[PDB]
Amino acid sequence: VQLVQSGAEVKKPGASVKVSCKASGYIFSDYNIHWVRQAPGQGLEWMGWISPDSDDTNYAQSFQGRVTMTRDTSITTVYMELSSLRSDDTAVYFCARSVGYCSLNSCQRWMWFDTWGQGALVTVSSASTKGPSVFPLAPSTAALGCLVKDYFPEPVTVSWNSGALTSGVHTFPAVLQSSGLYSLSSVVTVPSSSLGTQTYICNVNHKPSNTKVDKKVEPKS
Amino acid sequence: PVLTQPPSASGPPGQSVSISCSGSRSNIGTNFVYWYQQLPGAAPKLLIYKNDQRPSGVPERFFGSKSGTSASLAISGLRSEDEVDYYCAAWDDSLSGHVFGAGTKVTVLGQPKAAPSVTLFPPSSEELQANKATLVCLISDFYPGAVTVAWKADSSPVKAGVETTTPSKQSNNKYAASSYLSLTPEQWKSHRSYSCQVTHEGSTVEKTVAPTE
Amino acid sequence: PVLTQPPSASGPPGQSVSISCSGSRSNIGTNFVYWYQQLPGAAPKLLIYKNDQRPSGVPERFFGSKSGTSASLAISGLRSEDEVDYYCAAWDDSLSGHVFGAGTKVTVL
Repeated sequence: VQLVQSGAEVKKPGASVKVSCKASGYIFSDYNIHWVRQAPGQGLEWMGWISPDSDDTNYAQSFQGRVTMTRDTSITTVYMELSSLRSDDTAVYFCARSVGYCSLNSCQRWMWFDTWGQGALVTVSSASTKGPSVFPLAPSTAALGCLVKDYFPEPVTVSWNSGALTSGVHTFPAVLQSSGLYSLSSVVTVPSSSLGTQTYICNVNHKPSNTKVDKKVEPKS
Repeated sequence: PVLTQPPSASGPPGQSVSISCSGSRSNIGTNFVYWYQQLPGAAPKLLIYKNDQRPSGVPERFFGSKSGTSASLAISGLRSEDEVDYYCAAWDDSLSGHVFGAGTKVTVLGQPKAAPSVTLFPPSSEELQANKATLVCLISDFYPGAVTVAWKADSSPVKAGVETTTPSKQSNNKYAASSYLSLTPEQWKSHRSYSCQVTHEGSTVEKTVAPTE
Repeated sequence: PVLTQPPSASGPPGQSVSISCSGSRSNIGTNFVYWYQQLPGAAPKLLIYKNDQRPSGVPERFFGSKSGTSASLAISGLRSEDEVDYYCAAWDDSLSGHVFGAGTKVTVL
């Protein structure tokens, strides 16, 4: 059993997102598939089951027209069409593998969720993939580093000395800004005898914008 | 109704602990209770099904059972190399769907405190060139975490959208945290002394860095 | 108090070059020096203000700086579409008016 898929791309509120996981190694005519999301700091919620045999899928009480389910037998993969994403949708998406089969409303107490693997992530977003316009950060043993801003979405990778330095490189967690931006911080430790003599640069790569910014930090004048 | 579950748990290693999941009349007993466990940065996995049959793939180490209102998941001993939240799930006839519990943290049981070190990073002239000014200070080499970082201009605190990031776990047995603050260049040069302080539950240090060099 | 500005600038493309706009006593340093531009037969625009901030709508090529009495304008790269007529502008407290030099004409070598 496997559930290998691709990561979900960030979508604006009032739009549509698609999450689908590959099914192989078994026939897709007996297992009803479930969709569920991992809400942070609390429990999980359910909306309905998907049956690939007959047109008998139902809906939950709190999810009437939020989700629309379409089936396919040639590729044996369920397809996603979400509508009107909101701020409570900030969760990762996992396709729940359920054993057995059940249609009526007194046979679902016997089954259990079987397989979880390589889930995707769909969350609503006001801020959108923007090109970074980052500037070098002046330094203050001694410490120095560069900060990333005006970028979307998470995460980004900061490498020092063209990847030849890996000691002390920790990715500090970002914060949920009011304008929707983030800030990943990476710092390195140098002796105080060398602060403005040796050239230090950091490389930040941005995936959806295909931009590479090489900035050199300098002391404040 | 919504299934509720202990937020966390305190159990020393080498001795058995259990997790309780209080429910209702139509959710527990008349319906089977399933226990989900998920690794950090990975996919979840079922621990016990139908409260008496163990899944294949795990040795005879855990135990789960139900007794009336609450269902008990006996954890015979605890290893410090694996700390995994446990989820509580059941089924209700009135709700006609799956409802899930809050989840419980498990922790081992004390170490002495460390000496925190804080640094301040004023922006360069390039950041001020775009008619903006932001300030960042970082705290590291402190154990344990649960720290709060606030800015201070040595005369009066400023609250222009002060934020503090959550502490994170590093690979060298230490915690780290950072704080961010963005202002205007006019108010940036109004004060010639900026600093941020940390609360290490008994230790407080001030990093006085002038915005000159 | 008259601003001294060269009439022609010999700026070769491909490498950086700096020009100097010097004035007189109590003319530069007591007040900031402003950089402006205008197309031949079109309305003038703003290039650099206060020698500290780069305005929006202008590419980040001209570097605004001032060191002592002489005002230095630094550039990074030359293009055929950026051959606009630069000018030197300053405020004088002993004149109560803006001071303008001769104006620089840039020709591609």
